[PDB]
Amino acid sequence: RKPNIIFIMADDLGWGELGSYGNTFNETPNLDRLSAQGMRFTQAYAAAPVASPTRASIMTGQYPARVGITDFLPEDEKTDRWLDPTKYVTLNEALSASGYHTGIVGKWHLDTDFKLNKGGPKAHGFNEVIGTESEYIADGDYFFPYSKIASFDKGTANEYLTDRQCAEANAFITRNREKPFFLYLSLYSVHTRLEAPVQLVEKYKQKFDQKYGTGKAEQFFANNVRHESAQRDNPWLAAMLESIDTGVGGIMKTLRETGLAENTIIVFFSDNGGAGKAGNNAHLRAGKTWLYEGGIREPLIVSWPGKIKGNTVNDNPVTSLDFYPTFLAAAGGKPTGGRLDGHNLMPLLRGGRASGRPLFWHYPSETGKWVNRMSSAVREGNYKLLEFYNNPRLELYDLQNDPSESHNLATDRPAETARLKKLLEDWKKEVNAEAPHLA
Amino acid sequence: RKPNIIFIMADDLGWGELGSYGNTFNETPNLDRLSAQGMRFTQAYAAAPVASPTRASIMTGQYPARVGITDFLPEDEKTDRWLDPTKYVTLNEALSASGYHTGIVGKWHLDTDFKLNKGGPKAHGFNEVIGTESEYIADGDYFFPYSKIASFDKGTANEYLTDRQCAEANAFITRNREKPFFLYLSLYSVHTRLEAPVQLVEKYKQKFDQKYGTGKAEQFFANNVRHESAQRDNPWLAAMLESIDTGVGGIMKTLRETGLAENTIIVFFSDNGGAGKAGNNAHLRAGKTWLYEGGIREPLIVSWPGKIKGNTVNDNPVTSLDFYPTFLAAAGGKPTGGRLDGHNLMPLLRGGRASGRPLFWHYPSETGKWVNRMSSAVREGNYKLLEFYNNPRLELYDLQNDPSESHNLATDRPAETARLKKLLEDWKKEVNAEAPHLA
Ligand SMILES: [Ca+2]
Ligand SMILES: [Ca+2]
Ligand SMILES: [Cl-]
Ligand SMILES: [Cl-]
Ligand SMILES: [Cl-]
Ligand code: NA
Ligand code: NA
Ligand code: NA
Ligand code: NA
Repeated sequence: RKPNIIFIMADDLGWGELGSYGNTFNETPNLDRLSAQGMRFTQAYAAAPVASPTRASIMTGQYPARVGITDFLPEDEKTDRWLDPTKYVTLNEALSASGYHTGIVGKWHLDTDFKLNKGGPKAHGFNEVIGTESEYIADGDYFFPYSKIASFDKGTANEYLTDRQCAEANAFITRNREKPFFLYLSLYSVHTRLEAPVQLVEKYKQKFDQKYGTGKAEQFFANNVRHESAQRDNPWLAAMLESIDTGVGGIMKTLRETGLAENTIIVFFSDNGGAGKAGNNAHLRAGKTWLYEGGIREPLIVSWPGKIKGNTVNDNPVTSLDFYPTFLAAAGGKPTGGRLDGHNLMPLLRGGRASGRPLFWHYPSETGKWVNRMSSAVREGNYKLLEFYNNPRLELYDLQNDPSESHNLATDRPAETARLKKLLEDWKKEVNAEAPHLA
Repeated sequence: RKPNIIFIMADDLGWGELGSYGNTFNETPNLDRLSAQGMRFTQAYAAAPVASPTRASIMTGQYPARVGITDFLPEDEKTDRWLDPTKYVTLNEALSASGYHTGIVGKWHLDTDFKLNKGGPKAHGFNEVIGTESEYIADGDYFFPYSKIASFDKGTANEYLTDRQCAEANAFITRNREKPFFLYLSLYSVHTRLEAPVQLVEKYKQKFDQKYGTGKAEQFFANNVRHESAQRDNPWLAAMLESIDTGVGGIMKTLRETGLAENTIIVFFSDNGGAGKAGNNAHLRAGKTWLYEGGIREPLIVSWPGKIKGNTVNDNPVTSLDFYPTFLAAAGGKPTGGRLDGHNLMPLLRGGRASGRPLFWHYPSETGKWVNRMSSAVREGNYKLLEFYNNPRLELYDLQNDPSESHNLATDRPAETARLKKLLEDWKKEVNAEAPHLA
């Protein structure tokens, strides 16, 4: 009776990348099909602009600002921060207490001490830990043998990581068919350095050329070892995204062949905005590491056949904080002691209206030290206030009339500015928001 | 009558590298000759364990902790810090006010905003700015065309940077022979990535093999793209250091051919300890980025024929703070308004005794974020207290009996511990020492 929950999170996948989100270059048929079988959110948010902090929001269901991880965890030597299993009842653990078998396939990025790994996925209670990082991922390795994933000791010659990751998801499904299960499918894709199988790269090179003219693929991308430019379409990103799409298809197949598709919930998400000179954030401002819409707005598709109406579009603000209470309602559990900063979305998923509760972000960039990106932000309705700390200033946008955040309203609407500043300052005190790292 | 001052600073050159400092592998004949013509210091210190902070101590003559630059300046986007010409009467400017023509050849690392460059060597008053960095140096480029030095628009095919730098020093000497001059010769060597001319590399490869056996050079160093290992002798470092040595020779020649060697002061120094898996810090603990002796103890040779007794060894603690008041005494000037944290060494250079005033370091690693290296330190006489902040603790060493800092005395000598802690805490308040960057 308790539904299976499959949470599929891409890495650094931008708002503008999916077919269902307006992209005519990339091919995401299976994710488009998931979109036509589910609810697509146009204003879904990561609770942070970067990997580790967003991933902490999901597993804790607490504001990154409260947890004290607001930026990516660097190598062991550069941080005293990690997610402590003795400090939080994590999402996997709450679903265990609801009778679920729990599993993670892939990226943790919530402990970078690989000597002890006291904050690793296993230490956090996961019943199955499949292909998690065994050292600092950095630029990664998408081809077997997988240099950041020791526990993938066996694999096929030149095996592509996304393909392995999704094969492990299918297997995990097959093996645990008899009982409720939570599968956290944490893709290493589409993280730089960009790498995909040869045939897929070729396909999107040929598709690039057919569009920008013969030889243009070679032109903008041997010269390109990192496969990056200011040109919107990226054949490497496309080819990596296709590999993800096929993987989502294979998971969708496995659910039918095993007869679980009826009572299995599928979520597709991304941990932060697309990376500059790589990802497509459509008309949204900036991207990864910024609190501008491009760094925090994410594709979100929730499928639950019968319970969620297919091919629906939802325009209400939601965030990565919401998954924890939503999965706990879906699994028939209550928040046992641990406080939660998100909201159950089941009502919204079933057709209900939104409460318009304010949403908060804090980026003091403790790890990147990006002084110009150091900021805090509040969204209430269509109004978004960002507070910047280097070059101190307040910026106000109406995301309805100005989704690209191109027209600052702060001086033209001072009453709304003052009102969102109050909510933001009160929040910063509530969560004991870390001061930004400046002179 | 006013002496010429030539300040030759190597980058990341360790205490254990020079012939005069015990090295039997590297060849430094000209620096050994400078050692036999001057005073060699065995306990000379950089005021900081890393580039930018030590270089600020020299140009300001103020504690890095006071200036607010205690760690290297990263790329523009990662910092709001720079050395502000409106905040400090810099060393070059104080010598200008004493009737000197001032010149810098090479590395600044006191502003990383290359868009405006409001804190660049020219903005700081240097009459001649020769081959300074035009973008973030990072791993550098020692072969013309010099990718980090735009203002070296002309040069010979495959020209080696250290050779160019020293040719510019000779020229600068020749051109400004008629008047007093200050030449700040800031070498990019021996900074990683390690690179030297082919013949010099070969020489030290052959010398490596002759010592560790045939083929061992190839063995420990194509496999080695960064030319680094745990083996003490490094043929790349040797070959780079030889290039520096020859350059010092060429400067020594030029002074005689132009008849200035009599009233020209030569200093050879290094900005911080040797880099791990690259530099030799002899028996000293750790290296670059640590306040252990290996990160802060530097070769120092001061030559001034007649005024300074040749082939002398001085065991009294000195630091990079001392150059500013020492050059100002040598040039007949007084500290005009600007406060100074160092001491005139002319008395010590002329045979006089040392006052044993305490010496201070503060490394909160604002840029590296090295949590285990985050510390503050005081030296008085032979006693050195380090205070560590990650894993909070006090460490006490007797540098006379324990120069390798292998035997912590803190619990065995609590009265001395308490006394140095007092001096260190009082100092931290005086300079408003930045809190380290932790959870
Ligand atoms: Ca990410
Ligand atoms: Ca240095
Ligand atoms: Cl360390
Ligand atoms: Cl800080
Ligand atoms: Cl920036
Ligand atoms: Na826990
Ligand atoms: Na590989
Ligand atoms: Na100045
Ligand atoms: Na070059």
